[PDB]
Amino acid sequence: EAEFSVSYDDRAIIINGKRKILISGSIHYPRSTPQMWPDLIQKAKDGGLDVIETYVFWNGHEPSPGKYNFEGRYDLVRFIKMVQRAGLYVNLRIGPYVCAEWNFGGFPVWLKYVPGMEFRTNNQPFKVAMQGFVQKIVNMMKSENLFESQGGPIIMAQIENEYGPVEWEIGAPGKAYTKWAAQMAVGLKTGVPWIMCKQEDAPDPVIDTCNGFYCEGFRPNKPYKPKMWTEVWTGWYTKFGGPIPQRPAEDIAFSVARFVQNNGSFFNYYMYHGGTNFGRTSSGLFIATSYDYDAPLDEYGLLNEPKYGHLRDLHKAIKLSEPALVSSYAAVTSLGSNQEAHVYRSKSGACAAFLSNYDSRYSVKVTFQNRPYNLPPWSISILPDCKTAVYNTAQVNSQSSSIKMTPAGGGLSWQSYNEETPTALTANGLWEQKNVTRDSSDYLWYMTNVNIASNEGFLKNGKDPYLTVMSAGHVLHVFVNGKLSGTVYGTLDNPKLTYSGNVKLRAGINKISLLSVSVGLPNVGVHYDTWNAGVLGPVTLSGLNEGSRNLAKQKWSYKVGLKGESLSLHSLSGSSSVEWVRGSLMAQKQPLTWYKATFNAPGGNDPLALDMASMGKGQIWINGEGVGRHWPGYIAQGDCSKCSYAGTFNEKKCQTNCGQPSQRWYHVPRSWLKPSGNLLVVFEEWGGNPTGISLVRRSRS
Ligand SMILES: *[C@@H]1O[C@H](CO)[C@@H](O[C@@H]2O[C@H](CO)[C@@H](O)[C@H](O)[C@H]2NC(C)=O)[C@H](O)[C@H]1NC(C)=O
Ligand SMILES: *[C@@H]1O[C@H](CO)[C@@H](O)[C@H](O)[C@H]1NC(C)=O
Ligand SMILES: NC(=[NH2+])NCCC[C@H](N)C(=O)O
Ligand SMILES: [Cl-]
Ligand SMILES: [Cl-]
Ligand SMILES: [Cl-]
Ligand SMILES: [Cl-]
Repeated sequence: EAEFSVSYDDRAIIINGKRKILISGSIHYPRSTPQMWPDLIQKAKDGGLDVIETYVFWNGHEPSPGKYNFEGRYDLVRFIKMVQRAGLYVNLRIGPYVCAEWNFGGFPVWLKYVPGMEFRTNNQPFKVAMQGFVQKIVNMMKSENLFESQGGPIIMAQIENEYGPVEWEIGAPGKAYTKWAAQMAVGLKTGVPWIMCKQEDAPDPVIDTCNGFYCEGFRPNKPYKPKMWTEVWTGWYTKFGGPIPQRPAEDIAFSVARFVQNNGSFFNYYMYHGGTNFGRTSSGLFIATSYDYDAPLDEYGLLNEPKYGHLRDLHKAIKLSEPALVSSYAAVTSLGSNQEAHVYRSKSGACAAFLSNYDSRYSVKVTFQNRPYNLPPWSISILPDCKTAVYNTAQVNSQSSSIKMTPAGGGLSWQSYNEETPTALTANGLWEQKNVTRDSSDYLWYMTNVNIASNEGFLKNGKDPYLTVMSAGHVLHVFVNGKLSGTVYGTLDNPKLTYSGNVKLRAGINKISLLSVSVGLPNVGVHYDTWNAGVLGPVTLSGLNEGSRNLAKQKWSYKVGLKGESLSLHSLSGSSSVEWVRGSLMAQKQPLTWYKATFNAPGGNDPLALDMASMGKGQIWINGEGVGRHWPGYIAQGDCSKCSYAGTFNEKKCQTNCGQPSQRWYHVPRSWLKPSGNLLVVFEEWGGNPTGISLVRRSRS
């Protein structure tokens, strides 16, 4: 007989023979640093979590076919072992489609270009690659007994991610792929359950699970499977150009209690720590570098009060109730028009009760077992012994905290290095951007010649012809004869672009150079991997004798990435290899400019950020390591109004920061610094003043 095991029944996941009501939170290992992990995990433990949930990030682990990375913050095994050291379990969401507001949904970009490839359907090249990667991860975990069946922390794993809605659209090949994925995963023999989220048709023995702001009405697809909520959304993601979304602690607590009172036995906060999209292969399409998510642990790892403590107290109440929860089922008694008691009374006498008020506007005082309980609107009281309420989801006993970002160390000494604008790797017509760059850089130059006859009407009348450039996105800079004519940029929902303007041209050869920029790759949507980036046109020049010229129907030239990228200006060795501009000649408010400075690490233990308010858009490195994209120049658009915790939440309900830079502060991990001589390199795409950049220390108070 196995010493350790995981099974399940209609009531719960069963660990080493005992039913458990499992409290879980998401922490994505590459969204923080190995130095942070033990602290984050400890905070989760102290916050009442039994489980840490994480995706596996394929694109990070396999940057080219058969070449793997498990180093640094991609050391998945190290992360899993740290969770185990804290006495927590793991839900390993392998995918390898993970969505996750993460570049290309987790797929390596090279995968797209394998002959005969089609993503997320019953496609042979896809299935071979997917099976190979999932098998590799499973075998890595098994090699060190990391599944609970072997004494390790992993108690379940997920195959795919929210595939149900994809099948709905693509039909039978989707049904066939689902069946294949489930049987393939189960056949890897992990010794523990497999799950699929948002997958009503998940075949036995896979447990299908629920995601959302609320999941109280969800039931799995067989009565002998437990009821599990894989993503309790704790807020929403921040997009560049969007506001900062919040979700009230009282509403999260209500949603969790609503699920647990209805036989729910596993729930996981997405995110518990959200963290940061470091570098340039992390963020999904238009996703901000901050992945804060209004999580119980903020981007920097600090306690987000009062949410952290309010959920901590909810968890204590659930723990007090657990012996009753696992030895009975929820029995409903009506209390009033929109009020109920869900009671868990065991054969032995243990009793826990949940008293609910679903009215979003009014308080109701109910009588339960001869005692009065007042229930604020949209709240649930928990009585772990059916006698005394120890917690109510709308009564927050934790003190709130606000953010302070305090400058530290003052201003730095800057040097600059200019990018050049290249001019007319060629083609007759326009190529899609991912195809050309393979996502090796955000930047692709599209270049062409425009010949102008001496007899053009506009030349003799002193007017300018009219240029229209249409692009699939995501940012476009239009240069005409070496001069920037305009910049256009999209939104997450609409990344496509149109530049249109009068442009000055002369007799003979004119140069048009387009700098096309991606800002993370799409990560969700049926066939999202087929969506274009870059300039596919139409591209037209009107106001000519001929009428309008189709500029797509001529020779185009291509240049992948920036000169500074080729030179590795982000690194100490690369930046030191060239001479930079110093002194009063420092480039100011100039597009396509690299900046560098050296700084000493601030003392103490407060988390750190760069204040980038004086800058525009680009990328940041510290000691050669990518801090992430900056885009303070993208002002937050949306509706920001007072919200109440009460009533059905949606991601736009409690938005803040409207009309302000969508992200101003950029997280710098402490462990990336040395005491002295830290190299800071900023590529500035749009234009800024580097003198305004400072380090800040973050505190909560
Ligand atoms: C918790 O689960 C129990 C047991 O499945 C549910 O009670 C059963 O409900 C089904 C209908 O779905 C009935 O056919 C059974 O007769 C019920 N059994 C018992 C012992 O009452 C119960 O509905 C669930 N609780 C809630 C509130 O969802
Ligand atoms: C992709 O680039 C190749 C050259 O490698 C070219 O043959 C093809 O037409 C391009 N397709 C698109 C859609 O850009
Ligand atoms: N307010 C609600 N309970 N809405 C229904 C939630 C649906 C749930 N998230 C699901 O996907 O099945
Ligand atoms: Cl996760
Ligand atoms: Cl790292
Ligand atoms: Cl097994
Ligand atoms: Cl760190």
